Amino acid sequence: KRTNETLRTLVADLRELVYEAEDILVDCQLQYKKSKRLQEINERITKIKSQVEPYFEFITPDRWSSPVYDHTQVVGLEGDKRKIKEWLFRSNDSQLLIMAFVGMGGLGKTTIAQE
Amino acid sequence: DKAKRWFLDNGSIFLRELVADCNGKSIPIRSFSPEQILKATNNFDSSCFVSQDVYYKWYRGEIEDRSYMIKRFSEDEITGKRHRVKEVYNDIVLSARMSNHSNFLQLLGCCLEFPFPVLVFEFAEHGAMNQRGGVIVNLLPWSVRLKIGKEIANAVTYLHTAFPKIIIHRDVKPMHVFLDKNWTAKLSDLSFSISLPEGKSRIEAEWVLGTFGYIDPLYHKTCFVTEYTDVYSFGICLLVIITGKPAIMTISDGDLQGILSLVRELCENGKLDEVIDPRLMKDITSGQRLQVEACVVLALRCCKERDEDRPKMIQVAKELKQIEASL
Amino acid sequence: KEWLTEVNYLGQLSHPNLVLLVGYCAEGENRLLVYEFMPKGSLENHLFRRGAQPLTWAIRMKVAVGAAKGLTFLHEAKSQVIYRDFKAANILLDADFNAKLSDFTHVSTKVIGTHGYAAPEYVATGRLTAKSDVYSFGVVLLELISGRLFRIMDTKLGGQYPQKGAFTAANLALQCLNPDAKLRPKMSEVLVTLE
Amino acid sequence: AKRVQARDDKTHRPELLSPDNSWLLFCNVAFAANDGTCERPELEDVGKEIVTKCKGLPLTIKAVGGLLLCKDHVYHEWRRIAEHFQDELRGNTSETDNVMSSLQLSYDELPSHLKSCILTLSLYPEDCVIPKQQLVHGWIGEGFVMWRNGRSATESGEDCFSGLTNRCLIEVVDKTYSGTIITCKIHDMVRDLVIDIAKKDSFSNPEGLNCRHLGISGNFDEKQIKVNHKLRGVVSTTKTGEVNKLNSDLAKKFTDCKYLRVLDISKSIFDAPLSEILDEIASLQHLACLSLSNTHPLIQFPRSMEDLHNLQILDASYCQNLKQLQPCIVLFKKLLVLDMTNCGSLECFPKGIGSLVKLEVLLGFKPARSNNGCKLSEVKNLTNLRKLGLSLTRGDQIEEEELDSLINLSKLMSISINCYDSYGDDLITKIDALTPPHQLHELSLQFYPGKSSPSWLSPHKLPMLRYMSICSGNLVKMQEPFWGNENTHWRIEGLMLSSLSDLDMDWEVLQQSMPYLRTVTANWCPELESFAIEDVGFRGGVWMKT
Amino acid sequence: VTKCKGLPLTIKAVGGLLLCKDHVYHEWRRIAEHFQDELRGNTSETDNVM
Amino acid sequence: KIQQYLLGKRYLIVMDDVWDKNLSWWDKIYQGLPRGQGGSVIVTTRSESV
Ligand SMILES: Nc1ncnc2c1ncn2[C@H]1C[C@H](O)[C@@H](COP(=O)(O)OP(=O)(O)OP(=O)(O)O)O1
Repeated sequence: KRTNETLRTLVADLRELVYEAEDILVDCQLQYKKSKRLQEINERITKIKSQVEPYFEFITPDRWSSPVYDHTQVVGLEGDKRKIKEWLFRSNDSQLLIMAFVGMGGLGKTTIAQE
Repeated sequence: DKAKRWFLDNGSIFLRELVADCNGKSIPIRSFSPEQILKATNNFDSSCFVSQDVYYKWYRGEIEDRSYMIKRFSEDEITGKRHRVKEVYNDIVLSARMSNHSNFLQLLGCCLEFPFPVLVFEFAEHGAMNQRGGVIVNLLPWSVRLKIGKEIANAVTYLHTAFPKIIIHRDVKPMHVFLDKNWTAKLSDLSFSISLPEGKSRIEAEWVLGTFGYIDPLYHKTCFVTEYTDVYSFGICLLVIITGKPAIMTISDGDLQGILSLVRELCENGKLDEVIDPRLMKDITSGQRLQVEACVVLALRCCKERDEDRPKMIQVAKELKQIEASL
Repeated sequence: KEWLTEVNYLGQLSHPNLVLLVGYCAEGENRLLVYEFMPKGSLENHLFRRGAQPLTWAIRMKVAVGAAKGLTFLHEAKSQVIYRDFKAANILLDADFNAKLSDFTHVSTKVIGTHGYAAPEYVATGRLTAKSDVYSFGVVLLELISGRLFRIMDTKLGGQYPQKGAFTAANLALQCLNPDAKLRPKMSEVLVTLE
Repeated sequence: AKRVQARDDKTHRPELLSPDNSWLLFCNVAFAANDGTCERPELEDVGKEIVTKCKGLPLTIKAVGGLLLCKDHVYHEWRRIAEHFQDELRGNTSETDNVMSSLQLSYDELPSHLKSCILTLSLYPEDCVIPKQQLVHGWIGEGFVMWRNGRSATESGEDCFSGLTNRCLIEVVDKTYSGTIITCKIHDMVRDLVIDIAKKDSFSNPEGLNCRHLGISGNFDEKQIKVNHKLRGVVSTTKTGEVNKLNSDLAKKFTDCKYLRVLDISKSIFDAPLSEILDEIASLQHLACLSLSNTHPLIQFPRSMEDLHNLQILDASYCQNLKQLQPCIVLFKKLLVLDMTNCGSLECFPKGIGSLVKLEVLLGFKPARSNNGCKLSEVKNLTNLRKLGLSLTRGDQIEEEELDSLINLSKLMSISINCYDSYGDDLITKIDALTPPHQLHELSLQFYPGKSSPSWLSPHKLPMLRYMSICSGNLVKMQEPFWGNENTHWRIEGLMLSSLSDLDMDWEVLQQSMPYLRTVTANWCPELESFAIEDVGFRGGVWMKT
Repeated sequence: VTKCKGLPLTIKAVGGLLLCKDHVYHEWRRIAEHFQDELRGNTSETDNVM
Repeated sequence: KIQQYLLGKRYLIVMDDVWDKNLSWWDKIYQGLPRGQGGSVIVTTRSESV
């Protein structure tokens, strides 16, 4: 994580190189035309490495949550809140009651727990 | 030939609506040849025809080792309209989709080098039921006719209820009904059955159509479709089950016998004394007259002129079921 | 084939409450029947439009008497001509407020009677009659009464009384709208009992 | 949730917001100047249209209200945002609110094969409903799924699919009775995210030229969607009901690539038969999968298939005119899936079907007649398949001493028998000779012209059956070994009885024969009426016992 | 369990990877023939006997 | 903690030299401040965007 822009452009360029490299590589199984294709793609890879590298030689180089919220914007969750409260009132009926709030990102899970 | 053209458009037309109907998931349709249909229909000019209508003809036939029942069309009618050809495509696609339910007549394939398709179905030696009965060389007992009634009720409830879109086959007539060796009725010919959109059993239609007497006068004078616009016609069908008479009739009387009017005036005045099937007077009818008058009361009840007076077709099938379950 | 026949079918047209032989074409295609003009439109262009005209007194009753005269023209004088096409849009008007009628086995698509014009026996059988004609004329009379012994079926004049045409028209409609083929109207009594 | 093993009924899934509640939230965020009330009534249709573009996520609603709260309420830029919605939410006001970051942190924690699997889903329309099977054959097509330990193709890719659904990146449209998934869709913010990650490396351009693999939405007969030379895959993405009409010259362009591993043509109509359209598919070399399902002019697939030595998946289902399958498929010995379901006119196979051994799925087999096609005897060869579909038509389709052709199939999990076009009564006697393997997870008799049971359906003959469905047919009663309640019981957990008019069995007798049930879905069985379904007649219930 | 041969740690690892499973017979059979390969995958390196 | 220490007090708080980058922290703590008490925030800044 925490990557600069040169790394992003280099990654985006090496993916295109990977695709065309394993694209032409499959034609292994005259040798003249395939040998010059190998020459061109090897020399382009080496050239890109050589001219990217000094830019890396030049320079050298969270998410949290809490039970504090507002409870005025919280658009009605009284049914889910009710159901989860009647789940929590049955806590002693097991040995250790564990519950799960499963959903996609930004759907209400932390806020329904805070509620 | 030009027959390849008959391939390369018609099926393509065909394709873009069953993908519109079932999203392509359907029944194993068989593709036949021209010459087998010209052979099994005996070049379509014999007495192997079952029956007729405006746009199509029902024939018998025999391809190798299995006799079949072949439906074909009329060229001039469907080439003379340019806009009601979608009814033919609705007919083939819905007759594919309903083919898994038992009280419908299954579909066994399609050859389509012809005018537009030519269709094939499995064999049913009891022919199509006439305006009064069997068109065998001759006559059915009352239990058999009541079985026919309950299964036609089942098939129309399958049309109304089994899908998120209500398809109302408004032209229910005994002429569309075939019968097996075991006298199990099987509907067919869904060519005028329109498909409503979902959630809406009441949407104004496009034109009133179909079969004097069975027309449901409510829709004839309101011109919007509900499911009751089939149910009325169904009861008249049951009266053909009951009486053994044609629906539209005359006895040297001006071509005028509304048989619905006759049976209701023999209810309120004649007191149910002439609904006792002179085709089948020699039957036992000991306690069977009880279920007979229950059938006549029900057939009048679903033919009542207002919608709320009429039961839902599900309930019609259910009280039919309790009527035959009394014995 | 198609010419001397159609002239024989169309040559019998001499009646005042109808459309005469104004014109025709050379009709290599279907019917190019050319019959010129009707100035003020139909009943529905005055009854069922809120744009132009409120009610009057019984001049529409004279329109209905004149169209009932047209009925007695084509039913009595000519032995066999049946209209089959009763609509309020088929009833056309003049500046004189007079009716002139124009715009003329089992076949699937129904056209006749999208509303209550069609006879119940024509519903149940398809017999194509003068009984349907008098039932349709009765419900046209009902449309003239309606616009849609306490008979205030009007919504714009509560003074139906002084000519007593409302009671007579409603009772003749009670005679018209009976369901069988045995209590049926005849149109000359409808002529004399509405004047 | 399972790794903690919470419980099945202690999980909680919060739903997307109702439109009224979402409008309340958007007023409470954007119009915060007074009370969360809309202070001018001409911005209201614009706001409601933007809110319908949000589709129930609270987070996108609060982000849109955040970028509109820095705005002077002029109608024009509100309209602007109402047409350029996802572009501003991927600018994120130079990355402040950042919907895309919170979703992308659920993207980027994937195994890299699941990354390549989830990226191919950026190639679909707005809210189309995607079939699972086509995604799985696509993933096996490019080799996004690898395998060694026996779990070769279908279970491995299905494990990939279930891994994507477990990450809450994919929403399941509808199951079956047996719990298995057929259709799939994704949320639209996730769709934009995966497009933008494809808008990186040349996976999908989707405009212009540089594209590793392309998808065709509806009716490119008049657009000329452009195909360059790279094109590792071409799929056809149709929004559940319309047919992608294709020109003949574009199909001529489809044989002009060299590196095309995936090619499926699904909702299509061509201007010519597909034989001479695809005469030069020998020029395609490294091709893995062909799904030629539901295409009209395909009478006969082209002859030049012998220059296809890889060919891992061959699908041609639901094409009602596929007459003569070619013997050249017996050559290459390296397929995994052969799928002919409901292919009506079909003369029932080339001979050496039991030659090639690596295949796992064989649907719509049609065993041959007497001196014809191929019989069931060599199916005993195939010791790796696990899904098998039969479709029987008459008596000499099968033979008596081939009754041992299904005992030894060790890895087999499912049998579907399709006795639709059934004629001979002897077939009813000849089917009873067949026995499934004693391990069998799920079977489906869907037409079956018999009257009694098939006289092997007993807990004795197959102990480990869990799922079972009987569709339409002429069945009357179940025989005595079908109950078999001396010490044996079924442990069938789910049951389906679709359209059986004459079926007679009893409810508490089923429960004393089938102790471990969850659901029973019957919907057209007017004989029964003894069940706990709301009607066993004209509609269907499920009977979830608890 | 006889393939585990008495180590508690391999037993708990195999029970850990079977506890994420729906008790269908077929993959239990699968694990009963491909034992060490799954325990060197370690569900992408979670239980990690190795 | 800050919900407790500021509860029931008339609090003044001066956020000095606030910039227009990564400002989301504001409405992570804006719900941490009690309301209806007379509390006042003074933000001094170089932007009328913020
Ligand atoms: N019912 C609601 N009313 C108002 N705001 C809501 C509601 N549900 C969620 N929100 C807001 C709170 C946050 O600003 C935003 C994100 O929701 P939040 O609960 O934090 O995410 P989440 O828990 O669903 O997923 P994750 O924690 O993975 O991001 O949505």
